[PDB]
Amino acid sequence: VHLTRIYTRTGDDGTTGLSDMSRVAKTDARLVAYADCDEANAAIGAALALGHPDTQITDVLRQIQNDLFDAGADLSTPIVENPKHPPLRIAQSYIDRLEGWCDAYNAGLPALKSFVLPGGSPLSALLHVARTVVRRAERSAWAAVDAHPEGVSVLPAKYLNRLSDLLFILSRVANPDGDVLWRPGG
Amino acid sequence: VHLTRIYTRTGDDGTTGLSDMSRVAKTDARLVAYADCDEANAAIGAALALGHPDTQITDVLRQIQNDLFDAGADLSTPIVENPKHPPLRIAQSYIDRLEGWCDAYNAGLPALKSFVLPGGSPLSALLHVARTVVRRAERSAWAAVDAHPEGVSVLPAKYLNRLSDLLFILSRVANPDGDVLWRPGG
Amino acid sequence: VHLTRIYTRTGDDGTTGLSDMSRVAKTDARLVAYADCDEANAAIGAALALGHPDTQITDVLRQIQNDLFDAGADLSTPIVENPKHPPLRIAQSYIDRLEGWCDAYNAGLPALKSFVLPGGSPLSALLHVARTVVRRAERSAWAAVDAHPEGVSVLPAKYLNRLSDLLFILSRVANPDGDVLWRPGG
Ligand code: B12
Ligand code: B12
Ligand code: B12
Ligand SMILES: [K+]
Ligand SMILES: [K+]
Ligand SMILES: [K+]
Ligand SMILES: [Mg+2]
Ligand SMILES: [Mg+2]
Ligand SMILES: [Mg+2]
Repeated sequence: VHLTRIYTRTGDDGTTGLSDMSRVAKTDARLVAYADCDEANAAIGAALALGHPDTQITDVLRQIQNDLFDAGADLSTPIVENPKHPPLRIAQSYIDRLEGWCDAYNAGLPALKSFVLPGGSPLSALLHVARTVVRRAERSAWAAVDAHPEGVSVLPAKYLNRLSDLLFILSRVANPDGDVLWRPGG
Repeated sequence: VHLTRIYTRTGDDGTTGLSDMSRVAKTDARLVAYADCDEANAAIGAALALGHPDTQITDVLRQIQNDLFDAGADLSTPIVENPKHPPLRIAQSYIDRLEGWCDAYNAGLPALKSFVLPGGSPLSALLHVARTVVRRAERSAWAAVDAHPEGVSVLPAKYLNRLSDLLFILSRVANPDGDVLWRPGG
Repeated sequence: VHLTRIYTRTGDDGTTGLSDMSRVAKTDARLVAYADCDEANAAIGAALALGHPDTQITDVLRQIQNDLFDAGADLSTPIVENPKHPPLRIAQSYIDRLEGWCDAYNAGLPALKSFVLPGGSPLSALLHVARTVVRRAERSAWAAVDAHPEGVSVLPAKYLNRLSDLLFILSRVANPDGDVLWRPGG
């Protein structure tokens, strides 16, 4: 990856390049998926810069941001038989880590009997924004799997699935005074 | 609604559950609609947490957040003849309330002869973000009606239609010094 | 453009109006494109209001916000043979200006050998959010071109293409102490 002049104009005809340099329409399901990972990465960035999380939560979120570029590398690289060089791929390893974090940060929390109205601390509010963008990215990743059941891995979608659960847990940790809950029809 | 362990892994195959436990693809038009309501709810949360609205506007926004979970409940519950239990549904009631708020908060504002360039106060800017996310949720709700003209109600989309108008009005109330306007081609 | 009562209820059946008053479904590709320009405009607004840019960047972003309504006017107005009045259209001039800003703001920056983890200053983070929303708007504009290769211009998409490159450059200028970089698989 070399970011130099940034604008190359090779996308001005509505096509763009996968990581193997093959050309796709800018509406291609695969591009949509890793573009949505990028949008999710930016949403986490806003939680970091405007929410001012403590060091431990900062460290978790920075690792997730790095994971999301691993997922984008995966989604942008077609799966091929016997590649010349090993591609970067999401592994179950990644999802186990998210689950370990889910359990650790959920341990100190009481169960909820309704949904949370997002808000409270700036950090909590921004983690809810990130949560919903990640969930949008997950849907796009499943759509890429549908379009390419052999060429696209399911593990990016699985990673994004578990990640939005972690972001919900972290949004609660970021409101130590408690959340306001939904009153159905009230 | 019980939120306990959060991650269940039952969505790791790209399917999820409606409120009646029936299974749908994670690209299903109905899921997209109430997921986008969730995304809109988070955007309002950001306006509350980073925009610091006064008490009365805070009360309006918290009621809208509650309404949006009512709309998500509606969209996630297929309409059936003679249900066992009365489902939670959006009613005209809800939209009449949004209209009453539109009229009250628009009363003190002069007419505009161009579009507003979003900005100014943090609250105004965040309300514009929420406004555009709500409009995206509205389009998804109409797409859900198209895919299920008998099983999905139109009132969620109608609520979202009127809601983005209210958020525009409130975004102006949140810039008492006035907004910067579009200069076509300038 | 006259903004008065705001809510008219003429969109309550899932249809809306183009600039020529012709009726389209609220899922129409053209509407999605200029609605996404609106969402991008709001994201820039948040960067202005919460990011506190200096005078030079403020002036650039306000011009871009104005451009995006020019782009929305273009996308909302079908191209016709010999129209009665000259329509507002994006022109190459707009993109040349974006390129001039890319070159000027990128001149003092070192090349990058990896991707940036969005974060740092609020301004940098919010410019990354805007960057990814603009890229989503670009995809929608290409989708509108595909649906209407004669009735929709390519210049809006081209403008949005170059614009996300500028927002990336400005996001780096807004982190003068440097960005955190992606470590593949680390
Ligand atoms: C897909 C892609 C992205 C996607 C997804 C990338 C991701 N990882 O999430 C996203 C949306 C993030 C994107 C964004 C941008 N991009 Co981009 N991107 C591309 C692209 C096509 C692939 C880059 C990539 O991810 N390579 C990573 C891997 C897949 O490739 P590789 O380095 O060869 O690694 C291989 C092996 O060595 C192995 N591997 C490598 N490391 C490791 C580690 C381990 C552990 C393992 C097991 C394997 C392994 O895996 C790979 C298999 O081939 C490149 C073009 C290119 N071919 O470089 C453009 C490219 C780098 N992007 C570009 C640009 C400008 C950008 C943006 C600035 C666009 C914008 N305005 O927003 C942003 C920057 C984002 C940021 N925050 O920094 C330009 C740079 C142009 C220039 N000269 O300046 C390029 C060249 C595209 C172009 N227009 O020509 N992009
Ligand atoms: C659709 C859905 C959502 C949607 C829409 C929900 C909405 N209301 O907007 C959204 C996207 C918001 C969502 C998000 C989340 N969800 Co959810 N959700 C579901 C689901 C399928 C339905 C929940 C619901 O809305 N119930 C409301 C109504 C429909 O339920 P009900 O009380 O039975 O209503 C009946 C009657 O009592 C009557 N009624 C009740 N009250 C009233 C009032 C009035 C006036 C009337 C007239 C009638 C009435 O109406 C119904 C009759 O048909 C459940 C699974 C399930 N089957 O319960 C998961 C579920 C609760 N969600 C789950 C989770 C994990 C989450 C998230 C944390 C996911 C994430 N990481 O983001 C977030 C949390 C959101 C938040 N801010 O708190 C999990 C919890 C797992 C666990 N044990 O911890 C579940 C169980 C799904 C699963 N994975 O198995 N979810
Ligand atoms: C498409 C559109 C939008 C789109 C795109 C607009 C854009 N420019 O980006 C977007 C999404 C931004 C939108 C947003 C909103 N909209 Co609107 N919009 C419309 C619409 C259809 C067109 C308005 C427009 O852009 N006119 C600009 C040009 C295309 O039209 P024109 O003035 O006739 O200009 C012509 C010529 O003179 C020439 N021209 C004009 N100037 C110049 C300059 C140069 C240099 C050149 C070369 C040519 C040129 O070009 C045109 C060719 O015919 C109108 C309905 C209508 N038909 O008027 C509603 C309308 C103005 N919108 C409306 C509303 C309510 C809104 C929102 C508040 C919705 C919401 N709740 O978010 C927001 C406000 C946004 C904001 N930040 O201020 C309502 C207002 C209702 C009322 N009485 O109050 C209307 C009337 C729609 C309706 N519901 O009936 N809208
Ligand atoms: K580029
Ligand atoms: K879950
Ligand atoms: K309206
Ligand atoms: Mg899930
Ligand atoms: Mg409307
Ligand atoms: Mg490009």
